[PDB]
Amino acid sequence: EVQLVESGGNVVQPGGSLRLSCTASGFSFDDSTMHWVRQAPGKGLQWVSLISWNGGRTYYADSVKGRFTISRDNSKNSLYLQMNSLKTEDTAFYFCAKDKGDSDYDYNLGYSYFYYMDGWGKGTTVTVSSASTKGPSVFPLAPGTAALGCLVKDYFPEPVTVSWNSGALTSGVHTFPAVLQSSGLYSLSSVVTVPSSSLGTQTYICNVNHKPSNTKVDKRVEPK
Amino acid sequence: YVLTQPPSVSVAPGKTARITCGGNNIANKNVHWYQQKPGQAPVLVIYYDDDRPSGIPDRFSGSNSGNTATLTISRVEAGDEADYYCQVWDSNSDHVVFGGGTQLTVLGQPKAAPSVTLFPPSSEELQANKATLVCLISDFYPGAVTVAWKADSSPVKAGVETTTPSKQSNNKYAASSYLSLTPEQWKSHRSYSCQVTHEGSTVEKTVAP
Repeated sequence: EVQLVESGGNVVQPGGSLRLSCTASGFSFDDSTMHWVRQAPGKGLQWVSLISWNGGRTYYADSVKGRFTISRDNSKNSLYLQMNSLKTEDTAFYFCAKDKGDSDYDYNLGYSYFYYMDGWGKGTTVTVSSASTKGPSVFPLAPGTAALGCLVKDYFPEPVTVSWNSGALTSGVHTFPAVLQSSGLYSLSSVVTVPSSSLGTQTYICNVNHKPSNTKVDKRVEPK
Repeated sequence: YVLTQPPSVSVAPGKTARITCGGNNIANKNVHWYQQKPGQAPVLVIYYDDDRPSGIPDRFSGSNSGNTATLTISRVEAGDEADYYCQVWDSNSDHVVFGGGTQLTVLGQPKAAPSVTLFPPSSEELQANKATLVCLISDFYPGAVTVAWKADSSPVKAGVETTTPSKQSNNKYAASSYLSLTPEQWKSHRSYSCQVTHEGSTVEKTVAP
């Protein structure tokens, strides 16, 4: 019934700019204030800014002030966010929120509004780095059980996938999260525990696929 | 304005769970709680302190007093695992303010111990004039570890990275930890050691040139 489909975000360089959009539908867009909230990878939620049902009132989070600008076009069911002089810090996920607008109105006592978001979207991803897309180097991690795998290191940007014997071997396989280097390059691993008695009779091939570079590395892992 | 929440809490299926969110005279503020499961989009569970949306089970309740407002979940189920954020609106700086968040860990598995495996610099990587020690901790529960590298007794922090626990296929947990050296540094020292700490215990493996 209610929906919120964010869009627009991509990979930007420190200093560049970007403008995010938000499509609403399933409710009177005009009767609601809207919110922009971000969330760093695996970090807490952070409030960026908001905008009243018309525009009478719009505030910016202390950090994003002087760099960001919010806007809306009620005639198109859309919310907008312009981001200038970008920083690596600003890299995160981004959600547009919906608020009922609730408030208590007094003409001689003062206007006091209440803000709570009762409708979230899934969001769009923003990455701000000065690195250039690059394929990954794949080194072999060789060994009543034993573990072996691949070391997919130095690549950009996300993501990269992995498999074994062309998806044939699945049992015991665990592809890890990607850590972030001090160079701005990603890295990870793919371990596969197997019976250390069936070695020398079965082959183990690490099939890597970095798609933002069209690379496909195949390493066979054997004992040392 | 500051909202301080606890990192994590743990409960058993049945027992109830508390979650603290406190700030000076917070009673003046209308608190709201959000449930964000891994991946999906956040969800309002409780607003205006007590008020609760339909669709949210009676097992949710709100409180607010002095310097601490609390969120209570009863008859805790499995599908209740998630992160919970308290939020309020400030008036003297027109700020919406969030809290650190809290992980809800519903124990439905017999806690187990880590399995550390330490890989040394591969034959190729060294020919590339590079060196990377890879620590691999697997099959543990719950997902909460503490890694530390050392070179010949003396501690080592410069140039380390570590992933965050992630649920395997058998529902157990696993992590990663990389240490980057130059071949010169890899030769000078006599041994490097990966040290994992899991709820008191300290399982450790070591590799040398």
